[PDB]
Amino acid sequence: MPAYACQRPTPLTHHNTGLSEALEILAEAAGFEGSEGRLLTFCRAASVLKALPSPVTTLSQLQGLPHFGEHSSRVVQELLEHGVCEEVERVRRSERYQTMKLFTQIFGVGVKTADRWYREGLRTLDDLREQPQKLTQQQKAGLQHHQDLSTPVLRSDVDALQQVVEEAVGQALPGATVTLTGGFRRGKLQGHDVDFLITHPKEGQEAGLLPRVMCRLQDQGLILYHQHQDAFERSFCIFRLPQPGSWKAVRVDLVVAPVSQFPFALLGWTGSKLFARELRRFSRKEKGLWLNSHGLFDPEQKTFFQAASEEDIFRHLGLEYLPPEQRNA
DNA sequence: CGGCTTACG
DNA sequence: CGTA
DNA sequence: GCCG
Ligand SMILES: Nc1nc2c(ncn2[C@H]2C[C@H](O)[C@@H](COP(=O)(O)NP(=O)(O)OP(=O)(O)O)O2)c(=O)[nH]1
Ligand SMILES: [Mg+2]
Ligand SMILES: [Mg+2]
Ligand SMILES: [Mg+2]
Repeated sequence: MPAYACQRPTPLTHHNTGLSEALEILAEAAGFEGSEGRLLTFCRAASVLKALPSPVTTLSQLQGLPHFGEHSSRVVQELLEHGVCEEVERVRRSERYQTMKLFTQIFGVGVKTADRWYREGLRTLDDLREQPQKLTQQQKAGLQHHQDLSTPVLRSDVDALQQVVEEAVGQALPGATVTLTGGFRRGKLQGHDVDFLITHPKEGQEAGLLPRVMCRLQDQGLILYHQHQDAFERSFCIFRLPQPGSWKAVRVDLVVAPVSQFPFALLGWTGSKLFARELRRFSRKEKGLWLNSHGLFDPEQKTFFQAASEEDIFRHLGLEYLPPEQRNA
């Protein structure tokens, strides 16, 4: 079992679901307290279990596994012996964890903002609604749409959304393409949003595209919120999506990349977020190359690797290729 | 011990 | 600060 | 919290 998540296949569904879910609670709680190192270790340990070929049934099976030390092994031991880990349960029911989870789930609210509100005594969404002077326009939109945004997006929703985005993209720039990325590209059957990557086969033609796309979507009445309701290339918006007799708000992410960068953007925005983070860490620490969603840089030669495909990038990094369905770290 | 992310909005 |  |  290699130490980096990008060195092993991680399928969407696996054989250690309960154990990984417990470790991810602790990871989440570490992030609520600002402990990014502990968050990473618990995230990485959970990911190791997702990559295992069978269930962990005894402690000895944790021997030699990367990112399992005293703390994560004790968590697994208690789940194996009693079905529950007291630390995890204490976190689950704590007022701090529940409120930080509630607040950070709001679109436009991160850990710093949620922590400030918590310290001021706020605890519920209605607490926030009563203090609208505390809220950015983005957070007001996240708060008003919170109930719809907490409803999982379904794979059936995704196809209708992609068609309306493609229609607006095609008017904005004939020949531009829309590629589904994020969790649905990794095979997820539901998600918190829908992620699209847009490009054009003629390098440079994608410049200035996303303002034109957003203006067309907004004119069609499909945009409930976006940051530009000047030049921009990413939009994190809220879409109006049809439903039986009505509609629901859905988060949609749109990203534009030139075709030269498209493989790097596709790799970055397909995720998972831990997979991509580990891939960039592997690139820097093990290969001495700087990877991001725009390219792959050799700091010694001061040169960028050209890539025509994700397969190119895995090869540049000396990694076996993983299809998106195996990037569910 | 140092290290653990990234550009863009 | 937020996207996260 | 764990790795190197
Ligand atoms: N660097 C970084 N990139 C991130 C982060 N979160 C997301 N991204 C970028 C990089 C990710 O690869 C990309 C897509 O992640 P989502 O759409 O946020 N989530 P997914 O589709 O996996 O699932 P679902 O939507 O169902 O929750 O967004 C983060 O914390 N950090
Ligand atoms: Mg997504
Ligand atoms: Mg997204
Ligand atoms: Mg230390």
